[PDB]
Amino acid sequence: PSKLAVAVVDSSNMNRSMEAHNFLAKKGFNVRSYGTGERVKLPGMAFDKPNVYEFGTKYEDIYRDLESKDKEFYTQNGLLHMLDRNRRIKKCPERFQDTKEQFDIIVTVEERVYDLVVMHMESMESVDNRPVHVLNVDVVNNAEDALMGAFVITDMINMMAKSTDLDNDIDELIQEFEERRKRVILHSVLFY
Amino acid sequence: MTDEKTATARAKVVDWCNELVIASPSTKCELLAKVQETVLGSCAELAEEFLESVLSLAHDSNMEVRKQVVAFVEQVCKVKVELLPHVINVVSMLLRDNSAQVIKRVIQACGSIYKNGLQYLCSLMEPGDSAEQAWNILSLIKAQILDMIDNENDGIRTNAIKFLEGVVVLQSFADEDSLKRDGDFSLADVPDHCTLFRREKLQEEGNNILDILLQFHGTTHISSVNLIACTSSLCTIAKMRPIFMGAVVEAFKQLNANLPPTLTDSQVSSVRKSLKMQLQTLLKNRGAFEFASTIRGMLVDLGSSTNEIQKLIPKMDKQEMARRQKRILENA
Repeated sequence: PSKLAVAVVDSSNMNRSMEAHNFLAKKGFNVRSYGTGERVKLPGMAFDKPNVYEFGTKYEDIYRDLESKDKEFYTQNGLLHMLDRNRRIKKCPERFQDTKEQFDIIVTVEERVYDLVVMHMESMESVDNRPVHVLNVDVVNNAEDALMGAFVITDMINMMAKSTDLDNDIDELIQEFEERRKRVILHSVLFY
Repeated sequence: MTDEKTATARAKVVDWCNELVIASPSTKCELLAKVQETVLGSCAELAEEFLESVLSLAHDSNMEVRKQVVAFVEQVCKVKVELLPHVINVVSMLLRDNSAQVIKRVIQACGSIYKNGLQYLCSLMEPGDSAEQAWNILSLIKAQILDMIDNENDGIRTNAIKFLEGVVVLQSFADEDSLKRDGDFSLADVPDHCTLFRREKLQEEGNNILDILLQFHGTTHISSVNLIACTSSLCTIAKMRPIFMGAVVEAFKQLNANLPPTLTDSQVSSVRKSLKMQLQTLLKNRGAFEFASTIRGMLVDLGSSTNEIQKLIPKMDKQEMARRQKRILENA
């Protein structure tokens, strides 16, 4: 129950960001989630040619679409299980490049997403001159690793929420968190 | 012609302003958001006679209330900039605030406030005493924030670096190589009829602030966040004002050859990733023509491929190239 505005960003806003969104919302954080990809991309029947949707498509509609295609296979892998949690959290997956929302902390789940977030915020001229900490926490794109990743991200945000002056303590906090968790956390500052 | 809209709006805010003196800090912030929405929006004419009601709350004990007052004054300088001499004192005073969260919010607000304030004072044909005194406070705000690059709080230093970036950009001349930006204002937009200040003195100050930013960028015990912020601010200055291109390319070259020993491995990667992005941005500027090979060299050191770098260089006709090549030989 801090006043930190937090965003978790991945590629599709389907697996990794929603897993983190779920646990952070339960912890009482002001949390939002987005995807950096051009379109929403879910895995399919085999390698390549997967399920593609436009950003703004309801999770409910994606659930019903995968249900009509193959209700049995998409239950066995667990994509319908995943789509059920997302519809409970929010209406549809959102794109980071299109949001006008402002945050204190932006967490990306892989270096490629980090680059896309940082490129986008730099492409826009500063108005409020308000800084935002952009952090990278590597999360492998699978159900098991998205779950473990969501615990690491909740952990990191909780440690940051405890600080009385996040700006003045963040570099030391990351450094100690990196050491304890045997992780590399890229950290940059961007402006609104 | 008349209507009931103004009187109905005035009665709605008279109530809200009366509630403030007896309201809780949470209620005070809720009331102020409604007062701002009407007095600076729905019924903009009411703004002047409800100013002292809002500005008095700058002395309030709650930091959130003080921060709401900052957001109000910032909005005033955007929509009713003629009221700047009546709100600018509060800004300078709130830069002495004990709360770091308040100081940061004031520094952020000063970005648009200084730009709007400089634009308005320039436009005046016969500037009064109110104008001279508003400019004096604006001059003191620049000096106050300039001192904050040595503040003990990292957040305050980050905000101060960002403020100083906009001042350099405003207090220099744009040229044909300057990146095309919609609301861009330079010393070229400052008239000769202006008695309040001299173009040459503002240019001198801009150059001194740049020299301070270049010097700050090269220290051995700078934090990773302040270093990444200073690097992107130096990049914005060079793409907006390519007269500073050579100096910024030199500072980037020196940084890549000597990373502060205070940086962790993770911080070095973060700094180098941001530096790589700033160099890509500058290489796209036509004014970086002379420094293209130096930039390329740094981009190769930072892992860019020959073809990634090559695609960034703007296409130039041989006549434009010869104009530039001769000017570079002339200047030396």
